[PDB]
Amino acid sequence: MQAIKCVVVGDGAVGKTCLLISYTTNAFPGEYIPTVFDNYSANVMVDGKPVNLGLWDTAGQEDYDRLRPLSYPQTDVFLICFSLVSPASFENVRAKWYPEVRHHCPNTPIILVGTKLDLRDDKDTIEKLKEKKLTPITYPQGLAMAKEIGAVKYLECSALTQRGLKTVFDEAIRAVLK
Amino acid sequence: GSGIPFLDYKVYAERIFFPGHRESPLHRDLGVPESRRPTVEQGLGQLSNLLNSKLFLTKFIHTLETQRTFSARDRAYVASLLTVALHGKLEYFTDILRTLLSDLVAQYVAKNPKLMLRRTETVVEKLLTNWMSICLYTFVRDSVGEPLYMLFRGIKHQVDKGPVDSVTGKAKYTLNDNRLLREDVEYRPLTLNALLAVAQGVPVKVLDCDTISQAKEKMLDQLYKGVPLTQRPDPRTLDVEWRSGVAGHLILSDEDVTSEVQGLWRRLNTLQHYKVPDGATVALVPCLTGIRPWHLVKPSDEPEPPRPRRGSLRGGERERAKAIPEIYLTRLLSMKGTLQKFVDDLFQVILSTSRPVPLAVKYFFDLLDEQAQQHGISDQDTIHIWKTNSLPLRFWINIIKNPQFVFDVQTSDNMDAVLLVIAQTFMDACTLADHKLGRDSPINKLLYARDIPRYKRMVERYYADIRQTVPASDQEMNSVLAELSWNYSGDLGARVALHELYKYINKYYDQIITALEEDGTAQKMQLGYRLQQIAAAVE
Ligand SMILES: Nc1nc2c(ncn2[C@@H]2O[C@H](COP(=O)(O)OP(=O)(O)NP(=O)(O)O)[C@@H](O)[C@H]2O)c(=O)[nH]1
Ligand SMILES: [Mg+2]
Repeated sequence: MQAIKCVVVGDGAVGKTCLLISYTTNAFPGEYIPTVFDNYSANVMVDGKPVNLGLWDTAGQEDYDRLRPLSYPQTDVFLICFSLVSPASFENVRAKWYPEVRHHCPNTPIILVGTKLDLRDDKDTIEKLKEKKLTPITYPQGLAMAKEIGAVKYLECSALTQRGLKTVFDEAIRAVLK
Repeated sequence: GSGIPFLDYKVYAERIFFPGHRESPLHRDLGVPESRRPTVEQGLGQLSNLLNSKLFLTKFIHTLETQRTFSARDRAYVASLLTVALHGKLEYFTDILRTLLSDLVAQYVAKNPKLMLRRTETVVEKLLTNWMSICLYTFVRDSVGEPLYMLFRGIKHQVDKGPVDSVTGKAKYTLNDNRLLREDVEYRPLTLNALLAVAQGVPVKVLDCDTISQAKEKMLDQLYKGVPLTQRPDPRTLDVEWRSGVAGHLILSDEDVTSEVQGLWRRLNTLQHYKVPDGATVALVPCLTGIRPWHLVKPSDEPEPPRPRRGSLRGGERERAKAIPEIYLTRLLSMKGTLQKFVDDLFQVILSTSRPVPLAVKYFFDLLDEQAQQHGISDQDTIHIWKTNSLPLRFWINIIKNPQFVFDVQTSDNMDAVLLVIAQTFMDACTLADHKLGRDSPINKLLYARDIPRYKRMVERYYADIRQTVPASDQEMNSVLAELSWNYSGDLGARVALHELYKYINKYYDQIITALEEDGTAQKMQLGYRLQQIAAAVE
């Protein structure tokens, strides 16, 4: 047995809590309640080895900035989350999340996760952004950010559909091993 | 409110007998090899029998007290060593006390008798403190413990209702003007759901301005309600764990990475710092392992002392002692009002006359009346001082000042500050000096100005009503003293007390030997040769 500490960071309402509930209990929560410092646990097999993956959910609100670095010590892998539909959450990776993670943990690996993949191709979501004069974050746009922040791997996933979600946590353990 | 943490007689006695030791010096190994073990113990055994000789013991104390090297510290220590050695012979202990008191009265009659028993700089003075403590233990347990604990919990409850600075010690609610938090800081009360992971939730009333350590202290008082300090765990061994949702896992501390640091200052982490809300589940889990700190108000370090003027007298009053502003005095007078019920109850129980008065109090006050009578002292004020400097200012005042002598509790700097004001009021109640009041007058006199006259009348009627009742005979007292000796099982350090007493005999041997040889009765009793046999047996 080899326990791995994992901290999921990102902007408000990006889909961090949803991503963790959809992976652990295999069901989507739906109801939106802003989390403060929730914790989740799941035992997953990666490369024929038993891993007791420790999940740490953080608050996306700038009001809870003070308590956030308490989850950071002794962490094995980080997950910077941004919404693929919201370009403000993508810009917040460079301006808020990446320098905050490196300030407390400069030798801990980071993986850039593009939350809400199902809403990227949806007709109703694009119309809402077209009126606000905003364009959704494509794969080469998100990959360029992951290279800029020095992330080991870039993955896109959706909590509602479960597409790519199983790969996100699988590649997370792989980063710790090497 | 069930559970009063009364100290067991052993701990009570040890704390009172050896106040400046932390741990009883009698609880140690002799430091003598096993070869000399039978010969030394036999010598110490013979010393115990020699201490039973009234002529020896009286001459032994008198010789020691005439020496320059035998300090006040020695005088108080030797008196406590004799107390432990003669704890089983309290009838005889009191006979030795009586003899030494008569010697003291005789000395003070020819000087100023109003100055007798004012301090604890003689053997007889410390012996009286120990004597009062032995007799009054049950009285404190049976009647005085209930109001005294009510005052302690009372202050603790009221001080907790407002902010307290972890660094400076300044509190919103206090009786001392010097400990008052002059700046009104922004604070909000919070009711935390406390858990003990060492389980069911217990509600704890705290404030957002409290430090993690301050929160932890308030948590432990409810999670260990009717539990004494000795049974309670060390606060440093426990961590404060805040938990939200399904699983929390967050550890809060006074100093960590989240700490607010600006320049040469570092603010201590509060509950408001982490943004802990009302109703939040906080658990106590075990610990698994330049820049100046501040909490509420930044400490004002002033280079205030200037070089004084040539002719200027300075004075510790009138100019330096500025009249307390009404804004701060109202805050102190409001605090006095909250603790009034507890203060009044305590002083009523201590000075109760309708309730049975302990025989020890009656007997000793009858002895002081008799000592004044034999020496022709008619001045009632002189007799008043004598009684005051036996029992209120010898025993009671120290118990008020420090509850750790009686209870198994922890005492904060502000708790000690509040109790001091109360103790000073109790002192003014027994004192005969009339104070006019004004400006530079002490804090206790200003706060208890409306109550002191009534308290003075309580002490006045206490001595008077005790006098009016049938005198207490020695036959009447030594009966209670005999059962007091039998009641206590032992293990107070008598063997080690005899060894520590020999060290003083070894120090002043030649001086003691002359006193035992100059006296005719001592020569016939062969007390000198007896002391030589013990000296030869030990070394
Ligand atoms: N269609 C779709 N909706 C999602 C997805 N992820 C999250 N949502 C929705 O977007 C909202 C945010 O969910 P949430 O997990 O709480 O985001 P969060 O970042 O953890 N909030 P916080 O920053 O306060 O911790 C919810 O209303 C949720 O139903 C997704 O992958 N697909
Ligand atoms: Mg959340």
